Amino acid sequence: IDPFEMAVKQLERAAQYMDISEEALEWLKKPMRIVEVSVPIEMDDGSVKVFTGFRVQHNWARGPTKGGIRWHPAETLSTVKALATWMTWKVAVVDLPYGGGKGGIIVNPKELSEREQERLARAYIRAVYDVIGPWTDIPAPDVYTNPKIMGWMMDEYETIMRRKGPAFGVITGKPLSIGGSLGRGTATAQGAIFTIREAAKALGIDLKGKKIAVQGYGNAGYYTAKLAKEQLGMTVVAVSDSRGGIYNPDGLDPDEVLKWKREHGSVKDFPGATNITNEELLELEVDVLAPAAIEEVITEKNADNIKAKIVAEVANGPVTPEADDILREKGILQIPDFLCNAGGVTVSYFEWVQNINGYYWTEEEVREKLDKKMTKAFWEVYNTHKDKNIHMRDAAYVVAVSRVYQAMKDRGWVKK
Ligand SMILES: N[C@@H](CCC(=O)O)C(=O)O
Repeated sequence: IDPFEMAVKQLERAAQYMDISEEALEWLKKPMRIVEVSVPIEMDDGSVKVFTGFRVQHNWARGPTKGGIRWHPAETLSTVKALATWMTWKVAVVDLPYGGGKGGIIVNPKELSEREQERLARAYIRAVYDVIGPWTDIPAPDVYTNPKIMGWMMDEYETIMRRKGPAFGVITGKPLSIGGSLGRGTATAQGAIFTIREAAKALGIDLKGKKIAVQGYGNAGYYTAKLAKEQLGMTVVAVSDSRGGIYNPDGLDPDEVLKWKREHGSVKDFPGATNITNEELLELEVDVLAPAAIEEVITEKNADNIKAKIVAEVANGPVTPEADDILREKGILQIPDFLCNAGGVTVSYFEWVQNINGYYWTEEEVREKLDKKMTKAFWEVYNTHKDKNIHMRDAAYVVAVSRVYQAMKDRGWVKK
């Protein structure tokens, strides 16, 4: 099972639901540019090691491509291509003037020192400089990359560019000291919370006082639970990590659970709470369930047991298509993954706008703009869901691919 083949299959199953020409589909099934480079760095012991780096630009009909950089030992070209393809639809569904992009280096950064990490970031920029830029390709943080590496990459790009333009805007997720944007740390969770609120409004539910269960307690899951409790007024009854789950009918305080996890490395054995595991955690009687962890967690094995009225897929592809079916005929509103967690890329777009313009916004302005963007995206996807009587993930694919196809036709790339 190849990641890129899965992405192409999903695109074809989507195209089954819309009027798109075969030449446009063939165009969309292939990345428009793939760059594979050697990334040589000098190790701390004095030797030179060469790493493999990627930069895939799937499509740029709608504007400059956008996508993060992953530093993973299991990184492959096919994974980067699939993620760039998904980034295209992610920026299209939330209506950004972006295409799809993705980069990566096959490296285990946990065994690299800080100096070696900086050398790796600078060497990656020196290798891929010719295909990136503020108006060509804007990288961002991803798995095992963080704002510190983003700042190193921006500095190297500015050094090569000789400060002839907005070098701050070449890469997003930067520290606030150098062109960073406010509200970027809790972007994904804020977008997920906005989508959950709109979904509840669509379903006729006032979320104040009902239960939410969150799986995965990284930055996405923890902030999802926290913002749910404050903004949506819901009760957080269950959380879990890479070890096990903790459940409390009376409600868990996300700050205390985060303190527990930091102190002991796991959320397990939290005071006044029943210790459980992920598999039985997935089926608590809650109004909202937010899987925010590893992929492929809801499957036909346990899809029928799911009892959440709203499922918000913060993670990337937590739900299999079959589970999508059973969840649909069960009567449950699923927020598609690349619509639910599109808040991060939206706030990255806001950061890029601030960098390009040279004028920086406040927390309130970023928050309000993100609210409007995410509300509009959710409502367009839901209206397509109603009108075409398709699954809501298929509606998200219809919206995104329709936008990209229109942009491609407008440029004259495809004549039909
Ligand atoms: N990668 C995150 C969610 C997606 C994102 O951060 O964009 C996770 O697996 O929890």
